[PDB]
Order: sequence, then structure tokens, then C-alpha cells
Amino acid sequence: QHYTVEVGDTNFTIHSRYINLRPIGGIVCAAYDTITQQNVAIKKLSRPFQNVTHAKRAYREFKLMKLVNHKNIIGLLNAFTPQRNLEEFQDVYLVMELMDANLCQVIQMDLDHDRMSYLLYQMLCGIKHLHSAGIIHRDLKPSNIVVKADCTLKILDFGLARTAGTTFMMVVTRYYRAPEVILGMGYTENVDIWSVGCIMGEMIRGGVLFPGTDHIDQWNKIIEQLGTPSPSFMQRLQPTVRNYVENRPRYTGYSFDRLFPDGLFPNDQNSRRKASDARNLLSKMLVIDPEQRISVDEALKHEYINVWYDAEEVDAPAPEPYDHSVREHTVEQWKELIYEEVMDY
Ligand SMILES: Nc1ncnc2c1ncn2[C@@H]1O[C@H](COP(=O)(O)OP(=O)(O)NP(=O)(O)O)[C@@H](O)[C@H]1O
Ligand SMILES: [Mg+2]
Ligand SMILES: [Mg+2]
Repeated sequence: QHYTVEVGDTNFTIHSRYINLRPIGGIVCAAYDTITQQNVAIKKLSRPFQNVTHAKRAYREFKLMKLVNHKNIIGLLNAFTPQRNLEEFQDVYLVMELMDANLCQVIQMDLDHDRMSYLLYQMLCGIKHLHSAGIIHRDLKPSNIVVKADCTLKILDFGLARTAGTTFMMVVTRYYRAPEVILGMGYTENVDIWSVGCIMGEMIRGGVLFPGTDHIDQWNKIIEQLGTPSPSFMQRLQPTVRNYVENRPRYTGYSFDRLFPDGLFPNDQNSRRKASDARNLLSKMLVIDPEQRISVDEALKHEYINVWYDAEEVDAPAPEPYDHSVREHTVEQWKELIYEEVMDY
């Protein structure tokens, strides 16, 4: 059986097993599962078959959640639809273990070095595992990462489809996206290292590094802090964006000592060395030209991170690679695939 309750602006129809629904993060609520006796998170996906773009995103994220297996990526406990057949099928519900906070809420707590380094180590182990499956994320952000009260971190999502294109000139948080993504260049796996450096820098300051109303505002924030990039970089750009990037003000960049001064880190010797190690890592991750930015593996071996290094976490490959396979189908056909996939669960 199932029943219906309203949580804020949204209605949830779920299985009777799930009780005490309350709002969190709204299409996600917290609940108690009576059968397994644990707190859970329930996310409602309203008509995921509604168009080719929503349908492709829902179906891919459903496949990836079951393909991947790592302690730093959220796992599915259950998935169901309370509708009784295909004709009536409308909504899918995903059920997850309930973590204690999102990474925004954790950053707002003003983290020390032990916690910042451990959370970064786990984010990089997660990314490494995703890359081992052929998934390059491109859209990592703190609101889509959650943390347990013991500091275990889990990435909630899988990012942009390989086809998904981005353009400089044309509702979503974009502040953690790499230069190559926002300028519409090609990308490699280290696109995700830029995002991790943006989060690391925000863990230290508490505020967004490169905020901005649009890609143009965000590019200006990037060059004001880090400096104007090289002519070789600019020459890879498409003509419209190239002309814009070439005719901006010429900035030198601030030294990382000025971008992340000692006075914005946790304390004030032991403190000063930990800040110095963090700056060195930022100087390698927040690098505009991806040809000179470090890799995931080099970041995991870095002095700021490697205090947690454990070969069994780090060398933990995906059981299979994802075949970016997810297909031109009608609305009606997308409905059937998603429905049978949910049933199969
Ligand atoms: N498993 C979970 N444990 C604890 N909190 C969670 C969990 N899943 C989601 N949340 C919380 O709910 C918020 C919204 O979740 P999320 O899956 O990001 O939905 P969304 O932002 O509505 N859709 P998307 O565009 O897919 O990110 C998160 O930022 C968390 O605060
Ligand atoms: Mg979200
Ligand atoms: Mg999502």
C-alpha cells in the first residue's frame, strides 16, 4: 500500500513503510523506513518521461546509480512508482540513506584543516571512481554533495551527459564550472579538478570564489583573481568568445598568498604550514589552462590530501564502464523504458 501527504508545496505518494515525512534541502523529504528501521531520503521525480531531455537524464541517472559502487557516491536503497500500471504511471520515487547535511551547510560551519582535507580526499576518491567508469562529471557543486555526522561524504549526482554542450553567450548554479565548460572548449577528465579547487577555496573563505549572474560575469571574476591567460589558450577559443577574452582588461593575477591569506585560514606555525600546503594545492587546481592543471591522481598524492591516502580507497575501480548509449525515442517510448526499469528494481 501507499498513501499521500503534502510536504511544503509538494505532494508525496509513497509506500506505507515510509513515515514521518518532513521537508529537507522541495522535491526531497526525509522519512523513517519502518521495515529496515532507518531514516531515509525520498526524492520525487515528477513525469520523468515528459520530454527527450528530462527522460534521457532520468534514465541515465537511474542506470548509473546501479552500475557504480563506491562509499563516496550515494547508492539507491529502493525505487518505486505508487501507480498501478503503465497507462496510469506518472511519478518515480528514489529512496536513499538519510545523510546529516549537505556540503553547503558543512562549509557554513567553518571547517578546520583535518576536516577540509578529509572531505577533499573523499571527493577526489569519488571522482576517481566515476572517471574509472568513463563518467566525467563537469557539474560538481556543494548543494549536490552530502555528509554524514561522522564526516563520510557522498556525491549525489553524475553530472552532464557527454553530448551536453555549453556556450559562453547562452536557473542552474554555474560557479564551479571549469573555464573550458563556460567558454565552450573541449575538455578532459581534469575539468573536474577545477570544480574541486573552487570548493576547496570556498571551504577556506566560506564564500563562492567566482560568483556571477552569467558566464561573462564569471569569466571576469576568474581573470581578476587569477590573471589573464596565455595567448595559446586564447587562440583555442571560438571567434566570438576569443575576441571578447582578448579585449578584456589585462590582469596579472594575485599571488595565492593574497588570494588565501593566513588570516582567512583556521588559526594563528603548525597552522602556517598547513595553510602553505593548501595554497600550493590551490595553485595547481585553480589553473585556467587545463593543459597545465593537475590530474585527479596527482591531487590524491598531494601533501595536503595524502595524510588520508589508503590504496584500497584510491585504487577502487568501477565494476564496469558506462556506455554513453542513453537513443531517440518518443514520449510514449520513454515512458515504457522508465516504467519497466523502475519495476525491475
Ligand atoms: N540522501 C540524502 N541525504 C540527505 N540530504 C539529501 C539527500 N538527498 C538530497 N538531500 C538534500 O536535499 C537537497 C536537494 O537534493 P537534490 O538531489 O540535489 O535535488 P534537486 O536539487 O531538487 N535536483 P538536482 O537538479 O537533481 O540536484 C540536497 O541539497 C540535500 O540538502
Ligand atoms: Mg540539487
Ligand atoms: Mg540531478
